[PDB]
Amino acid sequence: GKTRGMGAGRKLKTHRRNQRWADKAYKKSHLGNEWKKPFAGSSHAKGIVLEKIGIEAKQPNSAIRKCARVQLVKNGKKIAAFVPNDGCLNFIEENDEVLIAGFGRKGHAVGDIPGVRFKVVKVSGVSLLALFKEKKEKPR
Amino acid sequence: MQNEVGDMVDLYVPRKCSATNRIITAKDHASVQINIGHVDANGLYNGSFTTFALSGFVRAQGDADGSLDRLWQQKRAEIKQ
Amino acid sequence: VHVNFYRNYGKTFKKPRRPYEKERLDAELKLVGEYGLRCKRELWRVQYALSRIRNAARHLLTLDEKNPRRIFEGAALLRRMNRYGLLAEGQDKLDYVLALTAENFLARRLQTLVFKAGMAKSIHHARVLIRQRHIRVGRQIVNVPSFMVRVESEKHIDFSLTSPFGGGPAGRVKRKNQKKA
Amino acid sequence: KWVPVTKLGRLVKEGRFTKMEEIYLHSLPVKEHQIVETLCPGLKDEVMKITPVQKQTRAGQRTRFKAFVVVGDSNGHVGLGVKCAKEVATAIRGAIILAKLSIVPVRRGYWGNKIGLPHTVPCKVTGKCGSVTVRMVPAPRGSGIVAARVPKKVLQFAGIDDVFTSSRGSTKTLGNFVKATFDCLMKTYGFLTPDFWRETTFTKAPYQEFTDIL
Amino acid sequence: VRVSVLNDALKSMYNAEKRGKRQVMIRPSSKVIIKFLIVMQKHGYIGEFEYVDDHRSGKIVVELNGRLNKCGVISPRFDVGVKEIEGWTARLLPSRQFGYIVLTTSAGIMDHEEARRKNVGGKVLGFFY
Amino acid sequence: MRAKWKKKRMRRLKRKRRKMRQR
Amino acid sequence: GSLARAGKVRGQTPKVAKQDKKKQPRGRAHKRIQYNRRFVTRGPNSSE
RNA sequence: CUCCGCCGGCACCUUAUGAGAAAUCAAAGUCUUUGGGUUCCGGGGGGAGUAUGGUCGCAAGGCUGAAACUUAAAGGAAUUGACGGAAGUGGUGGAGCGAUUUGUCCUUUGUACACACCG
RNA sequence: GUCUGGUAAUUGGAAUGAGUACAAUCUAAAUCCCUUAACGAGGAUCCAUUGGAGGGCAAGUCUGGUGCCAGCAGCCGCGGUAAUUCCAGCUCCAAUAGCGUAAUUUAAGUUGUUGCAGUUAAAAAGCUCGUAGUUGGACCUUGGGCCGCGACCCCGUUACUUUGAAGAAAUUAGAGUGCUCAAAGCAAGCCAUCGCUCUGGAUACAUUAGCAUGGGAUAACAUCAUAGGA
Ligand SMILES: [K+]
Ligand SMILES: [K+]
Ligand SMILES: [Mg+2]
Ligand SMILES: [Mg+2]
Ligand SMILES: [Mg+2]
Ligand SMILES: [Mg+2]
Ligand SMILES: [Mg+2]
Ligand SMILES: [Mg+2]
Ligand SMILES: [Mg+2]
Ligand SMILES: [Mg+2]
Ligand SMILES: [Mg+2]
Repeated sequence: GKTRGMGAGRKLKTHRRNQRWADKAYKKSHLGNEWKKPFAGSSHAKGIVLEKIGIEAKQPNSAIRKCARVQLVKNGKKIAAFVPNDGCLNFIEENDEVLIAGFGRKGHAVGDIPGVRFKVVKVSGVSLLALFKEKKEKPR
Repeated sequence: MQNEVGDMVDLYVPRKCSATNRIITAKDHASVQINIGHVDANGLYNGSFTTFALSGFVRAQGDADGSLDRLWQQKRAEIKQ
Repeated sequence: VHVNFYRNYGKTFKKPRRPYEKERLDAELKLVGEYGLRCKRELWRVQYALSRIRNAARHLLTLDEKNPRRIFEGAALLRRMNRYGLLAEGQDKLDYVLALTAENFLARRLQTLVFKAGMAKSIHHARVLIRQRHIRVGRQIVNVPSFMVRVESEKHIDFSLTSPFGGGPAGRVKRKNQKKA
Repeated sequence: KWVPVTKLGRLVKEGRFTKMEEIYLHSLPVKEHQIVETLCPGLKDEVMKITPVQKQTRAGQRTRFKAFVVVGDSNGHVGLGVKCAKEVATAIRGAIILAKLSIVPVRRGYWGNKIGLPHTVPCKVTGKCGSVTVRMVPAPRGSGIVAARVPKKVLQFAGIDDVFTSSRGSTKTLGNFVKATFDCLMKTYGFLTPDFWRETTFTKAPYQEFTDIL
Repeated sequence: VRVSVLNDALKSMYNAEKRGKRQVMIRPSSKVIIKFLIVMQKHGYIGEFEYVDDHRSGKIVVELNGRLNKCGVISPRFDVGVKEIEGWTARLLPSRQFGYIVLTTSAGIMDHEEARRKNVGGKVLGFFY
Repeated sequence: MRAKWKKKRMRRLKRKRRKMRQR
Repeated sequence: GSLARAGKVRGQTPKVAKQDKKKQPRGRAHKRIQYNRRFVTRGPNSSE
């Protein structure tokens, strides 16, 4: 059983403190390892397109996901960022500013794309959605 | 349950087990109701009777026979039967 | 420091926890169509107000009938519910406040009462009439259709004196047409 | 049209009964659904879910369909039927009959002052089926049904306006979720409360009441 | 060891009532158990009970009338002010209409309603309904 | 792989790492 | 992998212009239309 | 030796009025009607009882014990079928939370297979 | 047939503010608002969007294109020629002047004090002793009546509880009050008043620790036959 005594407040508090480290979410929050991530705790980061690459999907699916290799500016960390919206790889060029965001699963890989948790959202200051919908044009 | 106006608000008032005082539910199909007839002098059956209802729980335990025999001793004493 | 930072403000509604439930969508649309609402947020804010009133009434019901706070705040709540026409005279208890629905609050809008008074042909015609500044409550013209009308102000809902439907001069459409003629 | 095969069915056909609570008083088993239709006319009917169950065979899989059906008059009577059949239409038809056959009384009470008509569960009540445990807490008038979709439907057909609920276990197993809620509603005329402390008068059972007819 | 004699008394009574027994023997006896039993009897949830003196910790033989759904202790005996009685009754009682929480107060051992009537707080012994 | 043999394999790599880093 | 086929299908898809249709009422009137359709008058988009 | 009791012990049989996901358990019961006391200890699956630090040991090793990263299951009980280099079709009613089962008396048995061992 | 409903870039007159603008008002000066001449709607182009339409989850097993590619997909999945899921058109759905996307709360009784687990799913130390810690059997002034819910009669502590004083304001809860409503604000109201309503500008909450009052059931500590008592 568990301790129930009126004078056992310290026992209960210390036990809860020690057991909270078993929870994955608690330990992810309070370990400090999220500051060693490429984004270092920020929702978005900017980076330089180093080279356009195509990485194969998982086993059941057969596709080339056509991501981008991005070197961040805040820390110089190289990441792979997915480019959604069919045809948007042609808006991506080497040595071009891009705003990266998370792939929506908090550093966990998403879908059939292995090892990618980052998507390109903005290129050269123009959103990829605007370029897909032809609402704006990429500056020369 | 009575309303503050003064009306009964329950659909019905269920029977209680005569031995364990437990409420006899509508789907308690192991429950029964025994009518013990009343006899006057010479052994003739009057046409009146006492009623006992036993829940399915007390019958399932097996104490139904002893419970019913004790209840009948008590009422027989009281009504001179 | 900026003094304007001390002015209070707050939210008037919440969104549903389940966005795509058929039954709730049908009920909300039925109420919206019945009362000519512009969106679901107008019904959601009425539900928010009803929620706060209901919470207050429930909290005083969970206190003794001699608790001086329940005597005082329940009297104030009953006064407020009788003032805006939400409760009858026989309904003079905190229990009846818990039974109020968003229908009761929507029935006290200036749009609903303008429609039911015969001034407008439909609930939507009532909404436009109020938003066109044709309606006054007492001497004050009200262009806000979510205006909650008190029982003492119900008999003073009337057409504006500056409005063409309330003894005023003709509107620009009519005047332009006669000038053309 | 209908030939009653039970003694209870005969009396219901003739009209010796007017309400289903006379059957409830004596805990009689109801085995003909025409009895419930005769005595509880305001019954609605809703199919909660259809589930495919597969029995592995030598040649592929034998698929049958399980239908869950809830009936009720929204005035203190609710019933749940589960029928599995080779055809969906007959699975639903069989479940409606079973749901009517399991129409049980539901006790309704007041959260606070007993003003107006009962609107909530009289007391805290719990039902369990499989790993699913369903708790129902009496709620103040106007609270509505604070429950998941599956128990909300059964509470609406039971005639309960206000109730707080909590559930634990795999409520994703809808058969258990609905059965646990129905068991919770059934165990509501069974909690002894001081208002039921008055001794039972033991009226005559309809079997002995109409032995002249039967 | 025996830590709470009240818990053993109430649990034995609960088990006997569930079993349909009409008499339950309580050992050991104590003033707190007789005081809890008096509250129980006053509210009509039990019948006669008899203290049997054995020149030791006593014995209590209680008549059961089938009106008990549950009786139990709360351990620890948490401090309950008059204002926290509402929260405790919501936690432990089936409804706001029935059920009793038993408190030990400097004014005596009493049910929560009687504690409200004298505005006296204390510690929770248990509950019955 | 059987858990006993996995443990034996891991004890062998550890012997090796120990005899390398320490010596 | 090969990046040459990026934009293949969207470039292949023939361009179909949008029909110039009447605007639907906006706001309270739109809710009036929806209320009428689903309360005073197969799914909403059944291919009948 | 025989019979009847009492206390204590290793156990066994039946039964559900109980509990349980069930297997099953007379405790694994007296739990959403949740509180007798107390110790240790778990928080999806791997990485991993691995690295490192510390400590004990002659050593073998023991005790304490991560992270990065990876993954959508892993796992438990039970059912039907299939397989074994194992043995010799409704209805209604009943049982089961249920898949199912009884009825229908190839069967029993094991299974980590279910595209079903050509696994 | 009549009665009553919904539909049409049909057909008609009404209505009006977005905008423009005399002016006044505003204002330190300006400006915005409020007010208001004149003007200002028919496809009232004075043109509403953001996301979706396999399931979760509301809405299509419509049409064309692509054909395990391009792509979508939070998850399960879709795409190999009949794609309800990609690219589009049409239609429909949700919210709506907003909506989509990328730490924390809820959901989570998946941290569990209330309130989770540990035979087989993750989890009882191999076993026992043992300090601290936590937890510890029962027992001691009760009845009784009277007056009248109080009372009457026959120089050990502490926890706990009760009451009181404090615990800034703002924030929160909440009384009053028609800023046109509302979010607000702390104003205001009065038949019109050389003034008045002393106008209002409440109240509640505020752990723990501290101070004080009553209570002693429960419990803790200290004693507890040199009482060697007085
Ligand atoms: K023995
Ligand atoms: K059968
Ligand atoms: Mg527990
Ligand atoms: Mg783990
Ligand atoms: Mg069957
Ligand atoms: Mg749908
Ligand atoms: Mg499409
Ligand atoms: Mg768990
Ligand atoms: Mg194992
Ligand atoms: Mg294990
Ligand atoms: Mg003691």
